[PDB]
Amino acid sequence: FSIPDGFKKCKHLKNFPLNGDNKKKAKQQQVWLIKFPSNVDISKLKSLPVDFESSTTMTIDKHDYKIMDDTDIESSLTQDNLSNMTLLVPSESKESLKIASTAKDNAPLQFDKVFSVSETAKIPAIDYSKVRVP
Amino acid sequence: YQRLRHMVNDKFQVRSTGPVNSLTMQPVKGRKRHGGIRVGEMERDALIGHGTSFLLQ
Amino acid sequence: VEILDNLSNSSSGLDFLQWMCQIYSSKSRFVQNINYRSIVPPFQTGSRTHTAKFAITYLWSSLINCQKSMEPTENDLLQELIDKISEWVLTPPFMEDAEVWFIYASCHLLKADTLSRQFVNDNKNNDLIGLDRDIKINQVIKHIHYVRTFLKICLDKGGFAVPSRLIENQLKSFESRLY
Amino acid sequence: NVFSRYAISVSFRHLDLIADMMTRQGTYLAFNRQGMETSTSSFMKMSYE
Amino acid sequence: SVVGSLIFCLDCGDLLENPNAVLGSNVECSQCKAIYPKSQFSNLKVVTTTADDAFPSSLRAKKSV
Amino acid sequence: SEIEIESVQDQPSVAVGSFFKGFRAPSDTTFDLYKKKKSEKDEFVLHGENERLEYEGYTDSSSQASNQYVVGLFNPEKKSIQLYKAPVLVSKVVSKSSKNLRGPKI
Amino acid sequence: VRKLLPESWGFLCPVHTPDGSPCGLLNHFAHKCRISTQQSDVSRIPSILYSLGVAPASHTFAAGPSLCCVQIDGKIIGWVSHEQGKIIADTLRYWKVEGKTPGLPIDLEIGYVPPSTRGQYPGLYLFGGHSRMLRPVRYLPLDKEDIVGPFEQVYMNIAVTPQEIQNNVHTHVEFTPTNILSILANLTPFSDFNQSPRNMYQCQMGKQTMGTPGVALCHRSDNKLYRLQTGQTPIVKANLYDDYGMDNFPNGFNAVVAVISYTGYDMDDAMIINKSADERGFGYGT
Amino acid sequence: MIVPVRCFSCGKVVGDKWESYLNLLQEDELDEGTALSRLGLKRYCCRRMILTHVDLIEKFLRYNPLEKR
Amino acid sequence: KAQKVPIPGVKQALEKKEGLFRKHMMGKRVNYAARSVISPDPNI
Amino acid sequence: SSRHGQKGVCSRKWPTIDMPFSETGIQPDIIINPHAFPSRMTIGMFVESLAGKAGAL
Amino acid sequence: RTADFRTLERESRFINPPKDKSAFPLLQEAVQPHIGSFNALTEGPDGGLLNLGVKDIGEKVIFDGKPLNSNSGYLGNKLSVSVEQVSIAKPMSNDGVSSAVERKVYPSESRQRLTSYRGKLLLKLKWSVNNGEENLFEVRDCGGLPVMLQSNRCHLNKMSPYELVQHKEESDEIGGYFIVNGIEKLIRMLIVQRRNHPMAIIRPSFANRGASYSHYGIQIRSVRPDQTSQTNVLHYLNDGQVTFRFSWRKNEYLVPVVMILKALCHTSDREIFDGIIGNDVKDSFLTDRLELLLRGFKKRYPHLQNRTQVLQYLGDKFRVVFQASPDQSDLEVGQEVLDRIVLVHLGKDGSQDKFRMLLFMIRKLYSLVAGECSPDNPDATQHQEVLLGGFLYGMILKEKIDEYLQNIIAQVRMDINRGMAINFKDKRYMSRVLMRVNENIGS
Amino acid sequence: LRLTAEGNKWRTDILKTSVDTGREAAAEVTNLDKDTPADDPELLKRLQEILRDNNKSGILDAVTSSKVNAITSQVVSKCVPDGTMKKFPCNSMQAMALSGAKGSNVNVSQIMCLLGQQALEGRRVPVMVSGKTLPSFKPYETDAMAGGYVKGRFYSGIKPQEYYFHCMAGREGLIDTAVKTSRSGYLQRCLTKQLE
RNA sequence: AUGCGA
Ligand SMILES: [Zn+2]
Ligand SMILES: [Zn+2]
Repeated sequence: FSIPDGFKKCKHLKNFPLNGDNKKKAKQQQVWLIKFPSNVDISKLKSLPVDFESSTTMTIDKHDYKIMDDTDIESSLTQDNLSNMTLLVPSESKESLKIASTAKDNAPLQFDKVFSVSETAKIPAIDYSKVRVP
Repeated sequence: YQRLRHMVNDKFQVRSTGPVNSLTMQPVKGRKRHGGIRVGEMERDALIGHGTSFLLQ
Repeated sequence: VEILDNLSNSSSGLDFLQWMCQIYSSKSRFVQNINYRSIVPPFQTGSRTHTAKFAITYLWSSLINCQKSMEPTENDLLQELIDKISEWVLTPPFMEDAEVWFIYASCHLLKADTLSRQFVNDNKNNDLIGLDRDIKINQVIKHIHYVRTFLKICLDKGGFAVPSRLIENQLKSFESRLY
Repeated sequence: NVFSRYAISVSFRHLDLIADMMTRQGTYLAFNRQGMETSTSSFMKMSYE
Repeated sequence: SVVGSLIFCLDCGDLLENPNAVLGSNVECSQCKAIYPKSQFSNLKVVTTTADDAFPSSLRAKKSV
Repeated sequence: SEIEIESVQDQPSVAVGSFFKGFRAPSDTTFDLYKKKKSEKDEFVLHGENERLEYEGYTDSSSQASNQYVVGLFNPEKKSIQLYKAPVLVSKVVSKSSKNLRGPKI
Repeated sequence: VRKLLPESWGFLCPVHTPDGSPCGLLNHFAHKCRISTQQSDVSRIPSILYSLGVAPASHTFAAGPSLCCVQIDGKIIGWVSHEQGKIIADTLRYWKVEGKTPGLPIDLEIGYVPPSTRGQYPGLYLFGGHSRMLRPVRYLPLDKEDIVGPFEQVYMNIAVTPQEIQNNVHTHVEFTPTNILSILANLTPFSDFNQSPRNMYQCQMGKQTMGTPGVALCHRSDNKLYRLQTGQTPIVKANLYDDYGMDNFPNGFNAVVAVISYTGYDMDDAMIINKSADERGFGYGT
Repeated sequence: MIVPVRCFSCGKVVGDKWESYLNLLQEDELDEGTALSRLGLKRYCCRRMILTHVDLIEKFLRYNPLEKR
Repeated sequence: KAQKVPIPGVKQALEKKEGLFRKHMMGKRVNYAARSVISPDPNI
Repeated sequence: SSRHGQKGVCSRKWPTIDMPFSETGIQPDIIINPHAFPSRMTIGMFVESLAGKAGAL
Repeated sequence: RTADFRTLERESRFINPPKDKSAFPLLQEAVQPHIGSFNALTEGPDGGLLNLGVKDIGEKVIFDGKPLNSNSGYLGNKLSVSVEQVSIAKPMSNDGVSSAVERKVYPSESRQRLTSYRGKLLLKLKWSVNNGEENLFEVRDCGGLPVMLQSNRCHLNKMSPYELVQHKEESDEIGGYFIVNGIEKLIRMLIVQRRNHPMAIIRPSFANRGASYSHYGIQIRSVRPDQTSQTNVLHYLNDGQVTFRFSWRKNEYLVPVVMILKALCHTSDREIFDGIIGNDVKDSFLTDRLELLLRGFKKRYPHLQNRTQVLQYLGDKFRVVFQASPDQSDLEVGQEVLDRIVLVHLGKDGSQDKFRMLLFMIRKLYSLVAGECSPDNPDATQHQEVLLGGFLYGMILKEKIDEYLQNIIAQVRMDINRGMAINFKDKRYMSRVLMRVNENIGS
Repeated sequence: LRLTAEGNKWRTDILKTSVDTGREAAAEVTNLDKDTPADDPELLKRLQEILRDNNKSGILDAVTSSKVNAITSQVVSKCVPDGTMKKFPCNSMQAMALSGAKGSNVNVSQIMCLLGQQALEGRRVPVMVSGKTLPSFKPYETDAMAGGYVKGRFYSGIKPQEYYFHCMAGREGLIDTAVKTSRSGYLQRCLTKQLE
């Protein structure tokens, strides 16, 4: 196969310390998903107000932002594994991705926290005293 | 005030004699054909209403 | 036509050229068949394939008649030539390709330069424009984008006439002036 | 009742006759073509529907 | 996978033939080759309800005030 | 209360993939990664095979240009995230049975 | 079908309607309604929505009335919360009234449908395509023109004049309430002073009036023309009478009218003309 | 079509007062009311005649087919 | 009863909606008749 | 008809001497029966009368 | 001083009409919805609406009946045909035929002569032989197309008022109408369902379709870039079955929606379930109706294991009616059908997007059936758009060019069934057949 | 056509009471406490439930109608020849209505007092699915006017929100008037053939 | 039949 007369094989991957500080239900590690407009430079961040849990408003290059945190879609207090947002873990630059897990239980894990950066906008209120002239 | 184009005043028509349809021998229709106004079904009914059967005939 | 170019007095081969165009459109598609033995010459005839060459010379002489003493409402000529070539729009002329499309673009490319001059020297005319943003830059970028469409369709449709490399370099070094 | 709803006066002679014609056969003989069938004038049948 | 009273092929996602109707003590996918509950045994149940609309009545109107 | 960012990793390593609700695949299933270096970026396509089926996944190009995904692993005790850019690929799985066809006509 | 609906406010004229069979069938556009003849800038909207937090339809991979569907021209691009649905609708309208987002044509129609108990099915339906009926309204937060279409109008609070603006409610106001009338309905002076059906018969008469059809009549060959020679400009007129130049084609004349029963030949619908005036050319026509 | 000779309502000859009337609106930069007062149109029938007039004949006149153009 | 807009036969001529009976028999055009817009007049 | 959809035929061409004359020395151009307004409620036409009168004066 | 007379302004404008721009810009802007629409058939994106239409009608293929004596079976050469470009020219008249300098024709002449105001309609015909072994272009003149006044194709579109008067016109001529045989006609605008958007409708005709039909259904009126539309209906059968309605050759056809779903993209049933119910996995009403749908489809077609087989079934069942035969396989006929019927508003290669929209329509339909959402109103202006006359014009043109090529194909078929005298490569034959069909589309 | 200064005092002052009337009726049909705030969330949910039911909506129209029509009757009974600027043996409009030359006391009240409640097919103004009867009205506005009750009168004009409704009544009137004769011709003929 | 006066 090795299709798309526009693709190259992979040659460079990176180890994932999945278990160097993991312990089964003992290390409170997390994996997060965040959506970033291309307009932001992720490498130019320093910390993340995800700790606001909900009030994760954020200001990036004097631009005001909101960091959407959602339980839905994958932390629902309703079903076991409500996601197909599959994690594909590598190993080496010469090996293909792997299905995420926490032991050899053939079960896909979920992201502890899912965040989404949404650019806020002023949409300033109407100054009634100016508009409502009699 | 504006004068409406429908001067139906000018649209008056009278026929005391004129052409006839070949399949009926009855007055043709239309002002321009000097046709004759129609006695419709209801006007017939009304003439019977009055009892004026010699007027209806 | 030359006698009227050499005749510094009365007439612009143009008139005579535009009189010919109407006197030899012959928008009829034909050729071959009978013994063309008094009208052979691809120097009279055409319209329905066979490009006439006095009609191509009429457009070429007309763009050169537009250039002289422009950028050195009685104007119109570079528009008159945009609408006289448009009355065409494929049939026999564009229906046929080249010079037709090409000099159309060339008349169009000249109309883009004049508008960069009339909004060029030392940022447009001079110190800036403030003059309501740049409605004039947008009118010119629309054109520059269009003319690149006419030069491209003239290439695509088999047109060997155009040395694309030079015209693209000129147009980019010119778009620059517009910055 | 139908006319009274619109506060229209209609002499009972009219309605009462009409009803008598609807019962001419001892039934609820409507006025459409179906009821017309049993009347005896053939041209009247021809000239309705 | 089982949802409600549907159970999908785990490998292919096909709504595999219902375990209750198989002619074997096994279930296999028509898209995949997986063998029934074998690993685990479904007990398909659904708590179906009325739409709370089909049954208009004066008493339902007495439930609204 | 805001979480600090410890480290960011910018080059391809981990990926994320949408699948049917129930996807689990063999204990060993392998995921072929590909790379495209177009203009200034790179488009990724995933491909895998199993004993019956074969799964191939690719990026929603119109959303890639308008959104970019980042994943990190945070420690509460170290307050540190290893940030990872991962392409999300909607991958579909075809089987060997999905490779049969009829005649060219009736 | 003939029932006049409130959706038509600003789109069809409530008084320009024929009388007869067509009543309700032959609607008439308002004098300020516009029709899209092109489509534009659909290409950048996915990018901006994604920036605003729309989850791409491949990744949400979930659907329901419990969630807002973002669609552009009927191309479903993503899903969001209904709360984020409305925030997007409003911030999008802000970027429309602004001039900074060229991927955002002023004439974009932004269909927000909020969640409603047994209401219209929620979603954010944007539209940019052709044949949309579009009308201007004044967007108050930027005090600038905004184009609204009939779909989005249902859920938009448009004050009819600035003094009736309710706090925290009307987001726009009509430029002029005459924008809801068709042309002929605007030409009628004090049209808000007559019983409605008389205004609609007014449209039928003024539309049936012998007037000046043109001035190129020596170069037409109509099967019939009616040309009033003595044409005048009403003393009482709408200013739209000038703005449409109907004075080029005067259709009537200013007459001295006595509202008087006096002669006994003017009953019900019959009126009398002055003899000397008629002899002097009053309403004279060819 | 062209300024009527007389006021329909009254009978007063008015056709003479058009051109001077237009002059009075041009030359003196007067207002229509005062111009009509100086022309003697002291009745509103005469008033409306000239005030409301629509001299469409000038617009007709450009269509004269008997001269090259 | 045959097998676009085939010339009508005698059944269509005689009925079709109203028919020859209704359109040329139960009512006809008549001679010695006129039609005009009516105008009031109190002195007659 | 006026601009108010109050249409009527001209019943007669009244001699000017027979018209009513105002103390301004005029006799009307058109006379419209008042009895039309109570059903139609064309009060806009009344307002147009008073506005056209002001506007001529 | 509130509505004062513009009196001097008028007399100045009457005596000396504008030489640069008419006043009353609303007056021209009022018919803008007509004129602009007609301009969209000749100018705009790609080439204008009419050229997009001719790019979408594609080709009409015909095989000289395979002969060559595999020669026969594998077609006796392919004869690709098509229409590349469509040009419209401003009205011209040359007298005494060829050799009569042409003159630009102005409307006043069409009126005085009491005749139509026609523009020569030309279209670049592509005669493709053996799929490309030999390409033939010919622009054929298709008679006079009636042109809209002040359109991008009438001489008066760009005339200043002064010039317009110099051309014997009303200094303000709005145009937008057609002079046909001297009588001025315009195309009446029509209110049609708003395009491209699913409108939830309850209609008793849906019950009139037959047994197991409910009232509920979804109607989306997809219109192509070229503005031709194709309405698609979903019906909820009382039995839980969902049927897809469409119209072809003005005939109706019903297909199970699960077929068009498995046909659009390769997918699992669990992918359709996730597309429909999503996180809503708890609606026994919806879970169970969906079980009826999927289990029933698996019941009917147990052998349709993959999308390809499905496409083959659609091609197999519609090849008799899409007239693609003597060339296409059931897979090709199937795919072209999908592209030609299902959510055409999303366009070719929108097959995943058409997939998402189709799942959204089934889900909305179940929301209508359950009653969790109100029904929409076909007659509310909310749910309506306006077919502009000019677009109707463009549609009828697109269909007529389809007929013109269909007539070529018919002519070749008749010739091959009575003579087969000549091969598709001869140019003489091109002229011979081409001169034997009626090409007067202008009339 | 004019009223006295007194006649305008009574007319405006009585029309001052309908402002409560609109919601008061909405809370009666909703079956919620008196003076219930115009913005109670329960009020809005009950009223959306009401919009979704055609019969419940009919009751809401009928009660609101009876009450505002009580306001009409009040206004006319007060202002009538009791407030006209000139009376009978001189007021021609009254003369024509009261003599029955032309008009009715209804017309005279529509010119001199108020138009009152527009109605369609037997009930109040149609409502859009957003809960708004016109763009300018917030959803479920409890104002009588937003339902179509016109307080303006022909002598002083009607606001555009009211002109858009009076256009409704005028149209639906023209529809019934223009269609009834086609269904009454066959009523004549079907028995006219028989009893002739 | 399409539009329209009554
Ligand atoms: Zn399987
Ligand atoms: Zn006078």
